[PDB]
Order: sequence, then C-alpha cells, then structure tokens
Amino acid sequence: PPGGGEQEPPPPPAPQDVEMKEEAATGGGSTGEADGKTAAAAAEHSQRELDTVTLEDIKEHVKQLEKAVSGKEPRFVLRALRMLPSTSRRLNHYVLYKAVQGFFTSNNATRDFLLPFLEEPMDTEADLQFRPRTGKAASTPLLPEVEAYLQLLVVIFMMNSKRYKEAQKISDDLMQKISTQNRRALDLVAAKCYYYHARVYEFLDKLDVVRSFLHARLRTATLRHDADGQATLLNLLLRNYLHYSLYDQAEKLVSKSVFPEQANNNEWARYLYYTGRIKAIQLEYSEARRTMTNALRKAPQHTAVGFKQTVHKLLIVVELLLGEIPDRLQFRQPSLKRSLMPYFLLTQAVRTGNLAKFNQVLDQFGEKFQADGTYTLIIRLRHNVIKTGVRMISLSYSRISLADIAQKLQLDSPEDAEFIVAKAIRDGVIEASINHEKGYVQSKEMIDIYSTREPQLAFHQRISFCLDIHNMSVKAMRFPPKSYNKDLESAEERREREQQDLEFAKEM
Amino acid sequence: DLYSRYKKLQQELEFLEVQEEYIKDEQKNLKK
Amino acid sequence: YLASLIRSVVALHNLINNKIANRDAEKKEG
Amino acid sequence: GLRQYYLSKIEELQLIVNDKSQNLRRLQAQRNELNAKVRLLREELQLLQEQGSYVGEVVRAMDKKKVLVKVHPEGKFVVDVDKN
Amino acid sequence: DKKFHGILDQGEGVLIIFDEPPVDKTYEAALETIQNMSKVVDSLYNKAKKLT
Amino acid sequence: MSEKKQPVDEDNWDDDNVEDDFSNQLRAELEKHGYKMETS
Amino acid sequence: PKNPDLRIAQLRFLLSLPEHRGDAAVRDELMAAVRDNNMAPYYEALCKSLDWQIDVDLLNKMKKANEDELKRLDEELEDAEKNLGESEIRDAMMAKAEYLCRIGDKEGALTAFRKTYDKTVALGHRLDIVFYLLRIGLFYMDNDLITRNTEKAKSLIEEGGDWDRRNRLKVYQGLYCVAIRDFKQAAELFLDTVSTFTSYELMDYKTFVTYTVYVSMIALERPDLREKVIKGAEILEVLHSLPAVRQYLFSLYECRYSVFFQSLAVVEQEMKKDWLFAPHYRYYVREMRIHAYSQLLESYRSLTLGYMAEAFGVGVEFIDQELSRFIAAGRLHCKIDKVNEIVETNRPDSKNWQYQETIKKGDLLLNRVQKLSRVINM
Repeated sequence: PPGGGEQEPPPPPAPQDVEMKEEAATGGGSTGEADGKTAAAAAEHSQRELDTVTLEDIKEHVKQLEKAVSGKEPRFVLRALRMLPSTSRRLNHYVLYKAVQGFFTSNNATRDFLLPFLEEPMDTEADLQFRPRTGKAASTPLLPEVEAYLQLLVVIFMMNSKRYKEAQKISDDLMQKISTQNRRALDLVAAKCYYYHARVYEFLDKLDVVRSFLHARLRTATLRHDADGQATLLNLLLRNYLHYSLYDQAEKLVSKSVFPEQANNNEWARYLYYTGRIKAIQLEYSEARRTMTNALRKAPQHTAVGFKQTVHKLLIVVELLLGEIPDRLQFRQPSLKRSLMPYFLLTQAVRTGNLAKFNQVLDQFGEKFQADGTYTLIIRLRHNVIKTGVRMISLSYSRISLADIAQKLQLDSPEDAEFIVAKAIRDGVIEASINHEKGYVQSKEMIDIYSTREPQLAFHQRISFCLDIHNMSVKAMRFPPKSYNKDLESAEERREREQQDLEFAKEM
Repeated sequence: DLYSRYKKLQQELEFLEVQEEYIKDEQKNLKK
Repeated sequence: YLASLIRSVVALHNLINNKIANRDAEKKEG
Repeated sequence: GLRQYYLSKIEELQLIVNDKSQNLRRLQAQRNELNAKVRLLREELQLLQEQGSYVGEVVRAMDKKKVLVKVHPEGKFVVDVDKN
Repeated sequence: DKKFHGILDQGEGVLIIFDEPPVDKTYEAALETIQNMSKVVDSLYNKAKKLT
Repeated sequence: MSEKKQPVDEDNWDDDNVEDDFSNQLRAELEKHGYKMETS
Repeated sequence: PKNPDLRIAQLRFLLSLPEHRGDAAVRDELMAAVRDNNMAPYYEALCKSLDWQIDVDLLNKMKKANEDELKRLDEELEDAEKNLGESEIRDAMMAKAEYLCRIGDKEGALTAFRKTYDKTVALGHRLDIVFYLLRIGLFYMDNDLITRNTEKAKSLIEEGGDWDRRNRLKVYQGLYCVAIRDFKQAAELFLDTVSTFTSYELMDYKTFVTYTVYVSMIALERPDLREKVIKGAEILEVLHSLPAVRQYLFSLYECRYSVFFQSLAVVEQEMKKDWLFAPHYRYYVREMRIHAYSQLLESYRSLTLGYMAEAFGVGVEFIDQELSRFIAAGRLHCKIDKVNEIVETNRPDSKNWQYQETIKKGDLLLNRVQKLSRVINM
C-alpha cells in the first residue's frame, strides 16, 4: 500500500489533471471558438490539437491501468453539449466521475475495454452537429489504440476502429459535400485520419484496398476544391506505389496538383523526395539534384532524425554518380556518424582513378548496401571511376604511352585501353589524340579561359538569382503592418487660434 | 433562394476588379 | 554581381528590422 | 438535381472573391501612406512662417500658476504656465 | 630573388626575357568586401534568431 | 509544430578532402625511409 | 594561480593520443596532482587513464583539505565585512578565486571571477582577471570564451598605454592563431623576439624562437625570409645554440635539397607528438615538400626528372608519382612527358587563379544568405 498510495494515484491524477487542460479544456475552447463562431486556416485549436497529439505521443505510454488515462476517453465520451446549461451539467457529471475515480476505481480500459467505446458517440446525449469534433475524438480514440497497438496481435481491433472511423469520414464526405461545415473544419482532420489509416494498414494490413480507397477519395476531391486535400493523399499513394516496384512515374507526370502552392512546408519535402528517387531510378540525374536539395533544405530543423539520413545518403550517392561531393557531414549528429561511415569508404575509393579499391569496398559492403536499398543504384558507377581516371591522367600528362595508361588504370588488357580512350575522346571528355602506329597519346594543350565567353554565363546565373531574392524580400515587406488608420497632421483647434492671431496682427 | 447568391457573386467580382484597377492608377499618380 | 549581392543583404536587413519592430505592437492594445 | 449544380458553381466564385480581398487591402494601405506623406509635406511648407520662442532660466515659482524667469538679453519676467 | 623575371634554358644556354602585366587591383578589394559582407551576415543571426 | 517524420525509421581548422586522402604511413618512414634504404 | 599549470595539459595529451606512451608521464603527473592537494584533474583522469583502484584515502584527505581551505577563506570574508578597506571582502574573494580555480572545476571559478570583476576600479586588476579567463580558455579550449575575452581585452587596453600588456596580448593572440590552421597571422604576430618575451608562463624563449622560425617558413617568401628571419641578430644568436634548426633553415635557403628531407622528417616527427600541432601536423608537411618543388622549377624550363633523382632525393618513380599527384591537384603549374621523361614549365596568368576564389566565396555567401533568408518567415 505504501508504494502506490502516494506515487501510483499521483500518476493517475497528474495525467488526469494534464488531460483536463489538454483535451477537456482544449476541447471546450475549440468548441467555443474553433467549433463555435468560425475557424480560419490558422485556427488556434488546429495547431493546438496537432501539438497536443505530438505531445500525447510521449505523454501517455502505459496502458493507463485503473483509468489513469483510459478513463479520459470514458470521460470525454460522457459529454452532451446540447445546451449551455446542458453542457455545464455534462461537465459537472464528468467532474463527478473524476471525483469517483479519485475515490473509487473507474473502468480500467487497458487492453480490456476498447470494444465498449463504439456506442459512446450514440450515447451520453452527444451533439453530432460538430462533425469535426467527433472526427477528432475518433482519431484520438483510435490513436489510444494505435499509440503502440499493444502488439500481441491486437492490431485487428485498431483496424476495426479505423474502419469505423473511415465509414464516419465517408459519411462526412457524403453529408454536405459542399461543406456548410463538414469539410471546411475537418479537412485537416480528414487528412490526419487518412494518414492514421494508412499507417495502421502498413503496420498490420495490406495497402491494395487502401490504395483503391485513396484513389477514389482523391478523385472525389480535386473537383470541388484543389487545396489542402490533393497533397497528403497523393503522397500516400506515391508511398504505396514506392513500397512495390511499379512504374510510379505515369501518375505523377499527369497530375497538375503536385504543386498546390500551399503545403505548409510539410508535404513538399515528401513529394520532392519521391520525385528525386523516381528521377534517379529513371536514368536521369541532372534534374533530381535541385529537387532533392530542396527536399533536404525544407525538412524540419529540430529533431527529424530518421529521414535526413536516407535522403542525404541518396543525395551523396547520386552526386557521386554525377562525380563531385566533398562536403556532406559538416553537421555531424550523434546518430549521423554511424550510419554514414561505409559510404565514406566508397567516396574515398571513388575519388581516385583506381578501380581495385572499388571492388575491395564493394565485395565487403554489398550486403550492407542491399540492406539500405541502394544496391541497384550503386553498381552502375565504375564508368565514372574510369572517366575520372582518364581525366586526371590527361590533366597530369601530355605525351604518354598506352601501356602505362593500362598499368595505372589496371584494366587487365592493353587492347581495351585504346577503345576506352577513343570512347572518352568522342563524347568530349578529353581533347587528346592517339597514334595507333606509334602508341603514345599526345594531349592537346589550350588554356586562356578568361578570354572565353563562359565566365559571363557563370556570372549571369548568380546575378539573376540575387535580383530575384531582393524582389521576394520586398514582396514579403508590408504583411505585418495593419490597422494604421491614424492620420493627424498638426492639431484640431489650433487653426482657430492661428486665424485669431493673424486677424489681431492685421487689425493692429 | 439560390439565384441571388449567384448574381451577388458576379457583382462582387466585377466591382472588386474595378476597385483594384483604379487603385493601381492612384498609386502610379501619387509619386508623380 | 557584387552590387546585386549588397542589395540583397540590405533587403534582408530591412525585412528583419520591420518584422522585429512590428511584432511588438499587438500586445500593447491588450 | 439542379441544386448540386448551383452549389458547385457558387463555391469556386466564393473562393476567388476571398482570395482577391487581400490584395485589395494591400494596395489601399500603400496608397494611404503615400497620400499622407504628400499632404504632410504641403502642410509642413505652410507652417514654417511662425515666430520662434525664447529660452530662459527659471529662478522660483509662485502661487496660482505663476513663475519667475530671467532671459539674458533682458530683465526678469513673471509669467504664467500653460495648461499642460 | 625576383629582381629580374625571365627564364633560363640549359640546352643551348639561352636567357629568355619576357614581361608580365601588373596585377589587377580590382579583384582583391572585392574579395575582402565579400568577406566583410560574410561577417555582416554572420552578425545578423544574433539579431534575428534570438527571438524567432 | 513539427511532424517527427515517424514513417521513415572552425571546429576542424578547414574542411578539405585532401587531408583524408592520405593512406600512406608518415613521410619519415613509409617514404623517406622506404626508398632511402640503399636500393640504388 | 595558473602560472605552472600549462605543462600538465601537455602530459594529459601525451597519455591520450599516443597509444604506446603510457609509462613516463603517468608518475610525474600524479606527483603534481598529489601536490597542491589537487582535485580538478582526476574527476575524469582516473576514468580515462588507469583505474588506480587504491585511491580512496587520497581522495578523502584531499577533499578534507579543500573544505579546510574554503572554510578559512569564508571566515576571512566574514571577518572582512565588519571593517572593510576597498571592500576587503572583495579582495578576499579575489584571493579565494585563484584557489577555487586551481583546485576546483570551471564553473565555480568562472562564477567567482564574474563576481569579483565588479569590485575593481583599477584597470590593471580587470586586465589580470581577463588574463586568467584567457589562460583558462587556452587550457580547456573554449572558442567562444577565448574570442569574447580577446575582444574585451583589446577594447579595454586602449585606455592607457600598457605596452607590456599589449605585447603579452600579442603573444596570447599568436598562440591562439597558431592553434587553429592560421599560419599567416601567427607568423605575423610572432615579431616580438625583440619587443620582449616576458610571458614565461606559457613557455621558454627557445621554444618561442623555434615556433617563430617554423611558422616563418610557411607564411612568408624569399624576399622577406632574407630580410627578417635570416638577418635578425637576436634570432641568429639564439639559433647558434640550436644546430638542428639552423641546419633545417640553411638547407632550404642554400638550396641543398638532399639534406632537406632528413630535417623535414625529424621536424614532423617532433611536431606529431607536440601539443597544438598534432591535429594538422600532416598538412604543414604537405606544404613544405611541394613548396620545395615550386622553388626549383621556376628558374629552368626543361629540367629532366633524372636530374631530380640525385639532386632532390633518390627514386625516379617516387618523384614521378609525387609530381603527378601534385599536378592533378591544380597547383604546381608545370607538365611532364613520360615517353622521354622531360618536365616542361608554363606561366599561367594571374587572373584565372583570381577568379575561382571569387566564384567559390560567392557561392558560400549565397548559400549562407539563402539559409538566413528562409530561417525567418517560417
């Protein structure tokens, strides 16, 4: 008794007290303001609800035995909100239930009472007018069964609850699709519900039916409106296709909503990562660099761990495919050094023109590269090693025998050396010529690049950039000023005094 | 009735366009 | 090139100054 | 069946009007600032033909809003005080 | 010792003499001005980020 | 605020890649001692 | 007081990075710790170094000595409030600050120093506080502390001449500059051989002369190496007692490239294990070698690589590989032909080199300014 008579009940009351101002007070504030008069895009409760969900991810971790936090769902389900005195009475009844839980034991909904949470929306004299509130309460109740899924084959209950929530969402899409107030307040809620359903399906289900449902929902959208709903669904569909090995490029290249121009810097990173991955896997490297750099630079700055790992790894791999990447880890993190050491060896072998080191590292870390899902994009790189070796040996020498070329590239055959050199010459890699009868290669030397036109272009690009940035800055200039109607010149009644003084001076 | 909403929407769109136009002209003339 | 760079820097400074000076005006109304 | 047609037509027009209402306010604010500057300049031109005011040293005050001052290129003056 | 710039050829014992243009003084001023601008941009962080 | 992105998973003088290129073992011994052994 | 403490740091390093060097310094460092009743070094030294399982008695007795001294100093403070001079409590806590800094850890020392900085109205005492802060920063390698204290000291020394304090600050600033990879300013600031080296705290004069010659070989060129470091009377008088360094300088200057390599190898061995040169001891070497290569080819036009074999160091293949790997880097402008083994020279214009630097500085500044631009406005 002494062990839990002061610390265990406190854990129940402290989490309950926190949930009093976390969901009950926050729910009341949203009902009176966000769900009351009106709620704009920057709703004080929508961001608050998102932050509350993110915090609740690390606020409650146990199954909430003895209704420490599980009875909060029973407490939030015992709400009427039908009339102002009726809402006060419902709040008082919830307070009485909390007092009883302080005195007696409430329902211990810890892996044993999740089923009885289905008729609650139809009970306790609930008010169904606030459809977004019901959707949010269902997503939060789904999260309580989806916070950790309780493992041990308990994802079936979460899937059933998600199916019920999806049926409710389909009803909301059916009930006033014009959204008098159906979607205008639940669009973010609908996106979050779709994301949670996709997460549950990826956890313990199949995504084929989820993909069909998402495609149908997206088709239903993009006709009434084309904002805030055409991005998360598209990202989920792209992720579902990325799980398999489909084309994944026909759908992305026909949709005009990939650039909604309003993503809150959230879906843009995922869209850019998917587009860059597809472009790199589609034998195109020039275009994907800008997109993936934008993706990396649009990522959240604080505590995004797993995400910038894979994207930065792919960025350095594809930049090696292009052939220049010195700086990659100048922002070392405690979970960043371990996951990037093997690729270091790769680039260290890649930078030199030798190819034996390429095999020496590949035959060692092939399994690790396969486990990271980049083996198919890492075996097509030996040509770049040969190219950089030829370029280096052309820069260094001017008149060199082909046998030495073969020896210093260890191509194992001098006959293929002339073919490789010719192929390099043909695409404009080098400007040298070889004499078959003699054998040596006579490099062509021509230097005077300042007289060439190209510096002009190399400056034009940056000049245009610097001219654009200023304009953007001045375009974001006068947004914060507002309500400056105050316009007073000198005074109100001083004109009469001045006129009187002038008349007095004139009279004298 | 629903027809009035339609006609009001067209009226508002056109009237706001006219306002925008002459405000642009005002801003041009003021510096001169 | 150099002059454009300087103009961009000055524009960023002006934006920072305006935002900082103006964000401290809403709370005075209570 | 016509109701859905009408509502689908209404929604996009409402969205467009909501979009344009912001640019209108931005332009109005800029115009107001410039006009205020110009009018202030003209009035500032007007109000530069008034007399100046002397500077002086006060020695001691009095009752019922009276003070004694002394400005160097003249004697001592006992004067009153404005209402502010 | 840089008091006379040319080159010497040992194959025939031949002293080749050539002149070079004076170093352009326009660039280095721009380089150090760029460095000063970098310092200013660095200083702007403490003014901006400390409340955002 | 934030997303946490669940569904996925000078300090050094001057940074240049030449410094790490080195795989030899100190000029004193690996090179100067190695070829200064009287092979000639 | 931190007048004798610097050497301790070196010994610490001599046990950390050198893998096999763990036998000699382990005894005299522990002797310096058992003296002065130290407690600061071995909160973590015992963890990093040997376990030293038999230690509890020394720990307890040193702790008790620490509380004895602290209690005596506090009772002196208490006696001092009632009859104060220059607020004699503040001089007393200034006296306690040295002991707390020597025996205790950083935070207590910093708090005591910041508390006592508000007493002194004399400028010299404030300068002494700043010098203690700078010495602590050098001891524990705190970049922000060093920078702030250096700028504060430079601002404060303007009032009043105090040319001795200026020379001391110049030596401190030179040590900080040579700590990072900045040799130009280090060799510039090390022109105090004749303007006094009274800062015997950090090191002795002979080490100062060796450091200044080592950095003068990097920073400056022949028309100044012949004017300042080879003509100095005092530096030559000191160097006369050091045959190795004099040989190492004359070999480079008199163009005896054969004997240059032995001295270069010995010097780099010496500075690999040396403090504040180890983390980049390789880079220094990678200059000198290539520097010598650039000091021979600029006179001739078609020197063969055969001559370099007996004139610069044995091994034609070694010279070939070094020349190739230095050509590929873009510096040491020349060319080599291997079919007949002939080295040719070229003279690129000083406008290409003065253009990629502009473009790269512009790129870096643009990246930084774009990051700054989109940090704000969410």
